[PDB]
Amino acid sequence: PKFIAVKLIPKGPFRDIPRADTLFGAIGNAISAIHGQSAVEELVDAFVGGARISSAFPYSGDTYYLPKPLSVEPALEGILTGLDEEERYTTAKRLRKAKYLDLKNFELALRLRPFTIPEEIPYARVDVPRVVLDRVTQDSSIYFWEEIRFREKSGVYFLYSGPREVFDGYIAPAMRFLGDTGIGGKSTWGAGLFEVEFHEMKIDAPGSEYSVTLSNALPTKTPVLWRLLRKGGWSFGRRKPRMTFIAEGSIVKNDPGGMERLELGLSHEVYVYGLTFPLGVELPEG
Amino acid sequence: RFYGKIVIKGKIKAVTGLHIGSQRGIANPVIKDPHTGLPYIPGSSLKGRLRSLFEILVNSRLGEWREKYPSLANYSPGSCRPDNQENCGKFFNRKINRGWIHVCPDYETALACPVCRLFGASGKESNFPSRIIVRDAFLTKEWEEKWRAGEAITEAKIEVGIDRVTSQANPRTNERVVAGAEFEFEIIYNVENTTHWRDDIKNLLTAMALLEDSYLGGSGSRGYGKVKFIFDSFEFRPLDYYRTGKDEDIVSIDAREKSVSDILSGFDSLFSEVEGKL
Amino acid sequence: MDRRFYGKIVIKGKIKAVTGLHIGSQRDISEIGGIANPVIKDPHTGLPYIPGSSLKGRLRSLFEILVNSRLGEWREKYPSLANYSPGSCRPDNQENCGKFFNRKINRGWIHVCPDYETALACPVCRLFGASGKESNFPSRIIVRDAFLTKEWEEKWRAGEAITEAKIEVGIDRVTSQANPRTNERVVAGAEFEFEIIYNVENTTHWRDDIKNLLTAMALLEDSYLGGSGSRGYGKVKFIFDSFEFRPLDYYRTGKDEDIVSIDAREKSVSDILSGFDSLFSEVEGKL
Amino acid sequence: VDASRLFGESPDVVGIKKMLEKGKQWEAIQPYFDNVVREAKNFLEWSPNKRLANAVTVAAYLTSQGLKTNQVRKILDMARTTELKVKRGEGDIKDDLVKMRYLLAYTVGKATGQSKYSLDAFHRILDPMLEVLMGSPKKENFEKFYDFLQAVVAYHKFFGGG
RNA sequence: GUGGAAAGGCGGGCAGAGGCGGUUUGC
RNA sequence: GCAAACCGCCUCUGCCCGC
Ligand SMILES: [Zn+2]
Ligand SMILES: [Zn+2]
Repeated sequence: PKFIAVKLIPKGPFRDIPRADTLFGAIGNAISAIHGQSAVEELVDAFVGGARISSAFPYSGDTYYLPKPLSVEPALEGILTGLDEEERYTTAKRLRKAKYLDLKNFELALRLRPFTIPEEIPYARVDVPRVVLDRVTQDSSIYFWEEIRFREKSGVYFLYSGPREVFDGYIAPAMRFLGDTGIGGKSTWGAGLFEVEFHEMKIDAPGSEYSVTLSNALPTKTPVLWRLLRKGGWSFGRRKPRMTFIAEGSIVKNDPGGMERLELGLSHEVYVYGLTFPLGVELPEG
Repeated sequence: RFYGKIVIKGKIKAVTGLHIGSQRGIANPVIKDPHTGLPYIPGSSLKGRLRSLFEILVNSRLGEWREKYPSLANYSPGSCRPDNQENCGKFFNRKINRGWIHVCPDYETALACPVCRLFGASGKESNFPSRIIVRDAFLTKEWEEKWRAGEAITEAKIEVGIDRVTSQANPRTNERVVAGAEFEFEIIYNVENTTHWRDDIKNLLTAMALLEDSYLGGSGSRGYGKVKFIFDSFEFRPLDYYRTGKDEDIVSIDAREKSVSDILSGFDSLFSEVEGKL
Repeated sequence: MDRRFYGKIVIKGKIKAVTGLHIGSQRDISEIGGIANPVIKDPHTGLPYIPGSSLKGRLRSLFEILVNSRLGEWREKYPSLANYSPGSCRPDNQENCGKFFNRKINRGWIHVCPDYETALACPVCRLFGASGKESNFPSRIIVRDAFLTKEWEEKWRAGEAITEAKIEVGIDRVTSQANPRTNERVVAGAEFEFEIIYNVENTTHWRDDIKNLLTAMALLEDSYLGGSGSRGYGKVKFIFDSFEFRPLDYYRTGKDEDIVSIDAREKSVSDILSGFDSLFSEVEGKL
Repeated sequence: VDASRLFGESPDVVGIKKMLEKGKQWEAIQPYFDNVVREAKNFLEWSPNKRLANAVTVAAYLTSQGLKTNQVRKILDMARTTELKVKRGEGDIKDDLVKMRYLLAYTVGKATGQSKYSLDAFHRILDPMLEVLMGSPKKENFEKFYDFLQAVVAYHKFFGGG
């Protein structure tokens, strides 16, 4: 279809690539600041009623990366029939360890075509050491801290399908609030800050009965081929319970997803994002 | 509640070699961006040095500030280091691993302390988030081009240790940034309350004014700091900016002003529209 | 325990190299043809300078030896010097004992007190600071790097020699055979703008920490700085511009409320001289 | 033998240092490469390793003579200061290249005795490049000069002079 | 309605000790 | 009548302690 690719040009390190549960909570806190409580309940009713956002994925200078579908591995020897077996084996193994794909190679793996993995990941996971200095005696106490450090042109982006009146009413004023506060991590050390641009992405996808999830799933029914993701965040200092999501690129069949509202002892109810972002996919026999 | 974000842009001038180590081919390397290889000043080495200077400033003025800032009445000047008991009567009340920091223990007290209202507090059942965001200062476009022109951006300096009797020399090397460099800093204050933000800006400029006469990181007492704040612009970014997106923020103009020609030289003048729109 | 802050006594001025100064570096930094044994240089401007490390350590070197001369005469005025006896830990390779030079840095013994409150009563380690396990007392002076003054910047533009090359030859006495080498040195008469910032922490003892910093300055104009000073190359002379005080109300207001002492025509032995109390009497009126 | 050792780009850095530690073989084959350096009158004649190829052939022929570096330091430090001016300080070395030509001319006007040939061959090489540098830019085409003049002195220490 | 909130990689350490730009004799 | 020879560096040190 036609999606609105919201790009996040970084201005420092991150803490992690944002997922969809920790983008929607950040969009929730951004709307309550500039609009209030009655619009956050309207935001949640817009996602359930209409289109929903996806997880964040890297890019590197007009090479929008997307997750590798899990639809390829039970086909991954039929994908590579026309190869000689001494190089076909190590191609098949590096094809499976791969996490992301290009915007073009994603459209091949949706059709069970031969595809190639990218050569380079647009970021690194460095471990910057900090220190805690005593105020009188200047005594040091090293702890370690890890980050995500992007390259010269690289960044991160997510996708939005939905009505345009919900986008420029809610998603677009929230992403400029979040350009000056963080997306997770030590935002007081300048981590989750960025500059936002809006573009247009178009993905060619085959119409089918199945679909891949470009965000966290929290499924209703049991999916087809999946990969478990287990995380629960924090909400105003309250520790969220861990929830079995499904990682991105996993395969569902006619599943809308669904958010779980939580209590956590706060004044307001906390919604946790688990709507899926379906793109059509072709499967083998299971 | 959110009202706007006072944004502070400018430059950091390393008048003397600045060293912020990493301890990982020079024997003591300054930290570097892993993709470019360029040095930078973190946002966390800048913030903990703005805070360590300001906490000793409050430590001397506990008695004189009992009635402008409450919850400085629960602190005695000094550390809790000898009697190993946290949140005691003395000021530097929280032990982290082996160091003692003033961190207020509750939300109800950190809204009154001048350090923790501006810089944040951890607490138990508290979690007071800070109001400033200190970004990582990177080299200015003029100094990334000197990296393109083949210059050296980080020298390597050799010291020595000499016996007081027999003059046995014992040297070591310390990489440090070439003096004269220009960084680009960014501090984004978060206007939560509309009443006490003048006291939070005037305390942040006091922490910077103490930083221009102390050092930034490194050896410092042997002359490795000597930093200088060169402000460019202050912007307000109102609440009406974030909803409708139209560009009507309030921008102060200070191209060449100091940290002391800005604190009271123009404080009634430069923030004239910001104090009017609130 | 109890670190406070009242202000920063700032000591500016100029350093006159009456005889030519040589603070050596090492070479090999993408440099090919040059004088052997070069003076260190600012890599951005190209000019020589004096490190704060070379000046804070040289003032520490002369003052620690001044205190080792009198360990029975300062101990009536400072505690914790009774822990130390005159000597070194060179005849017995043990770090902390009764000898006054106690830290083996790598091979050289330097008086650094091992604790906070031992160093809080030491006349050396409260002015220059100390390292330790669990105490780590930090310093109260910071000495910055001294570049050429603004008029000697302009003499470099005019083409005047800011350095020179002195050739010294060592002669074997029996065969009278020369073994020549060339030493770069800053030209005599050059002038460097320096900076010493004392950090006023305890208002009970700050007279002494200025009377001990001005003692080590007067010992340095009698001794030499850098170089091979037993063969000429030292002879530093301190030319003060202005003591200033910078009270705590300066950093909060921004008004010029500093108490500015004037010794624009005085000498380092004349500030310690009768008049110390005539010049710092308005600092005591502010505290 | 010496001409086959003295090949195109880096024919024998390890080999010529052993032969220069000789008389009749290097008085001819390096003379052709000294004439090859003078026939490359343009300083920008070598974007490749040929600046690194000429300077090995130069500093092997000069190491056969004396070439005290101490005599040349007035020129060598002068080349250091003019490159220091290019860092946003000045852009015209023409007022001081003439001094650097004169200091090159004063040095051979002093160097008399057995060390004439150690400065005559040194006089032969830099001056056709200093002819080009008179009417040239100074950020470019002087960048290639000063890097050539470093490699002459640098291999001269490796071949065992100074 | 953000796997979050708080957290200076730094405290101390002279690039230093020794060293006549010299002597010899001829082409 | 004025020089031309040799010597152009030698030899000791090089990150500790503290989380
Ligand atoms: Zn507090
Ligand atoms: Zn001591």
